[PDB]
Amino acid sequence: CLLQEIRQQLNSDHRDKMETLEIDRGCLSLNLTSPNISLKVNPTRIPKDSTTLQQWDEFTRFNKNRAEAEMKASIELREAIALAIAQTNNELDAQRVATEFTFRKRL
Amino acid sequence: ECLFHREKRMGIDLVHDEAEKELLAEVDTILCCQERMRQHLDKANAQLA
Amino acid sequence: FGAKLPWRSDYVPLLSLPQRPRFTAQDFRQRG
Amino acid sequence: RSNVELCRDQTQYGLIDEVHQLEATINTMKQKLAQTQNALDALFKHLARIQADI
Amino acid sequence: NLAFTNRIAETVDAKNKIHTHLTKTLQEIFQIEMTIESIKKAIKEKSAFLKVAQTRLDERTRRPNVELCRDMAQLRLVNEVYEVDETIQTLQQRLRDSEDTLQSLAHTKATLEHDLAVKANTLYIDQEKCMSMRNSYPSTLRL
Amino acid sequence: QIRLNREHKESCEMNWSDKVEVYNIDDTCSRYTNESTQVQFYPHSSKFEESASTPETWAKFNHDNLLRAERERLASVNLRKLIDCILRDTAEDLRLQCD
Amino acid sequence: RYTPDDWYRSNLVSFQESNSSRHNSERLRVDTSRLIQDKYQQIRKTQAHSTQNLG
Amino acid sequence: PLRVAQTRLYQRSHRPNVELCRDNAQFRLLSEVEELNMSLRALKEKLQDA
Amino acid sequence: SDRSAQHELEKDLSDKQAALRIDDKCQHLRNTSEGVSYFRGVERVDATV
Repeated sequence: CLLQEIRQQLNSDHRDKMETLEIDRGCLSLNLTSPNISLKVNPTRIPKDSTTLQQWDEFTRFNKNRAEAEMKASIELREAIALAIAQTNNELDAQRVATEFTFRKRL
Repeated sequence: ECLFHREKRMGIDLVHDEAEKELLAEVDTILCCQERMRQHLDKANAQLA
Repeated sequence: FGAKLPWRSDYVPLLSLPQRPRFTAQDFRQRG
Repeated sequence: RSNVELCRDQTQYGLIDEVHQLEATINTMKQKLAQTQNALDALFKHLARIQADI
Repeated sequence: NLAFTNRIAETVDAKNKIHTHLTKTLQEIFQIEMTIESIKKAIKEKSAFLKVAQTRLDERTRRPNVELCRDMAQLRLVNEVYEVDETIQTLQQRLRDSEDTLQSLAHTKATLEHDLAVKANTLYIDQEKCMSMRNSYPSTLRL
Repeated sequence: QIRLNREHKESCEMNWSDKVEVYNIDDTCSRYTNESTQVQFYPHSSKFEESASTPETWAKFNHDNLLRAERERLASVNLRKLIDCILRDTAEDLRLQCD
Repeated sequence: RYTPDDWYRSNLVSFQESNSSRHNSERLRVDTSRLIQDKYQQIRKTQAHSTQNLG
Repeated sequence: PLRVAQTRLYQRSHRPNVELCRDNAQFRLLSEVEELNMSLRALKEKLQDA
Repeated sequence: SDRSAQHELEKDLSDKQAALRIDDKCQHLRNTSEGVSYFRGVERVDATV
């Protein structure tokens, strides 16, 4: 469950940033002598939320750290699975052999 | 009834199997025991006479 | 051909295959 | 390959040599088949002999 | 009975493995449809851009006597026209490729499902028929 | 036209390969005899009894492929002659205009 | 009426065929995706070039 | 010779994409298989009687 | 002889109901499901006897 939700939220982040990249490459692309240039209403406005750089850096790195931690956990669970299967089969085999021996004694 | 009841399988799986070979052997063993025991019945009855 | 590819636009939705080259962090040796 | 670009290369000779070597290998494998079959037939012969003896 | 057991065992193994492969195959098909509509939208908008490019080319032959010129505008315009034509041809070839792959996967899915049904029938029949009478202690009839 | 010709060439080449292998297989088969080797117990099975085709259908397969190749060759010849005549007429008319 | 050998062969054939199909589809996906964006970007570039000249 | 006929058929079972053509030969071969089978059974019965 | 007869009738009913399920899944043909697809080429087969 945890892994699926982490992957989906990373997906959202990725699409957002690539959209931004589209906008910015267009911004570099245009220039003067261009049909779209004109005067726009009071664009000197500062945005409302106006995210700053520290939140950028945190939101980026924090979640990838979560991801690598989950990767460690996955490795741990897989090795534990191996060990558990091994132990179960160990007890089954040893117990059955001992019981067969006792049966022979009785006979 | 087991042996000829198997054949209801369809498609790609009416394979000649070690199961079926063993079962036919089973039938033969049943019959041989049947025969020998009836014969010994006959012999005992003659002894009674 | 074999020539310079930019290994950049690399989210195939589900490439759970012997593919997706360069970094994978898959496991190297497996069960047997 | 068009006009003058058709060229006689070391690749051509290598491929031809591959083909000929390949026919030779084909023939030798068939010979091995022959001898193995002979051996199998002989062994079955002796098996039948032994069962009759038993 | 010993052999009958391992017969059932291998049947079960087959069941499990085939079910897994079915799941992941249908997953892949579900993704390929998305790719298909992607390419179709691309075709639409490239056609629209051909539309506008021609449009801009057309009118300029109306200009009067001397100011009419064979401008580098005309050069680049004709280049764009032809280039987008070959682009369209390549994309349509890719499209044909896609539908061919789809028919192949269709055969795959059909065959897998039919085999599933057959083997389920086999295991079913074998179990409730044989294990019904063949139980423990070979004395009493199964009337 | 070149494209179409090459495609049909490839297809017919394929089927000819097939016929060659099958013919050689049966040739290798036919030299068997009762006393000889290559003589074994292999059990019955339905793969031995499988059916895939029938003589007339196989014949019509081959016949269709042959006729396809024939038509494409005819078309190629026609286009060739047309191209030649166009070349000739072009040259002559430009000559007269220059004169 | 059938043979265990041939049953085993039939199974293996089926599964390997499935794998072949899947690999084909994946490797098609990759390069199709690639071609999409490269064509888009080159078209954008040409359009901008044109408008600049005529301005 | 039942073996040699059987191997005939076994090789016949190896044919590619379009070669398996149900024909006279396969039919006749099946017929001969059945025939020699019944012959063998009859002969074994006569052996037991002797 | 009785047993032979019962076996034949059993075989017949088995294959018949198999076809029955196939054809009910068939008649469940109402539009808008996923299994419908393209595999064109089913208009030449000497299939059914």
